[PDB]
Amino acid sequence: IVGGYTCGANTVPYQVSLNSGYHFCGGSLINSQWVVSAAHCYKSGIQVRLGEDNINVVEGNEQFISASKSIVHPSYNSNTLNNDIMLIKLKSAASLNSRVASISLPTSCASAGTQCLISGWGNTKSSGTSYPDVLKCLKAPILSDSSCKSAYPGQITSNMFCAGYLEGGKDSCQGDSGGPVVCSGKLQGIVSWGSGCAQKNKPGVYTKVCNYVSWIKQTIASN
Repeated sequence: IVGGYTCGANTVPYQVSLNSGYHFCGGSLINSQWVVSAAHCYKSGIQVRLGEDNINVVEGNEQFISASKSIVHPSYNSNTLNNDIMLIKLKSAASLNSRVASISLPTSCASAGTQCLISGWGNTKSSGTSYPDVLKCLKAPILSDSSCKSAYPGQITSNMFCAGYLEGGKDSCQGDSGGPVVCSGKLQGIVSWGSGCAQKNKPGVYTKVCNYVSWIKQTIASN
């Protein structure tokens, strides 16, 4: 997260870290057994880390649970990042508490201008590299689809939306991928892609979760 703020320990209790010997992506707990992330975060041997603040220090509220299965969206296209969504099942159910909590799925899209919370452990610099140990947060508004498509001509599908600031300086970044965009108490987005980070007229692009709720519910119920 570039241009954000320190969230505060466990203030985003649905935020998970995906770990394969190191943090590599975020995700969101949607029920005690299931995490949603980005398809481009797929790999084998994922351990889900819940209740994290400092990802480098055991602080006492963590749950580390291996994934039993990963399901990439059937239509995921790694060339265009269309349908950049995947589900991860926990080998054992997470223990829900004040610091480990699920985030509700949306019933409809969110309007342009709605304020959202984006979070993750990704790079905090727009030109250099500096990775934080504690969770970072950003309030960012949903941008109009027209401004999103104007910024990325030929590359935005109906399964993507933009959020952030056209003036630059505030954006998600590498290492935030797969993490949440939450608006009005619902998981509206997944950190997906963008042109650099926090650059002018190149806002963050996010998977449009509301388009996938039917697939999420059917897939979880069958797996």
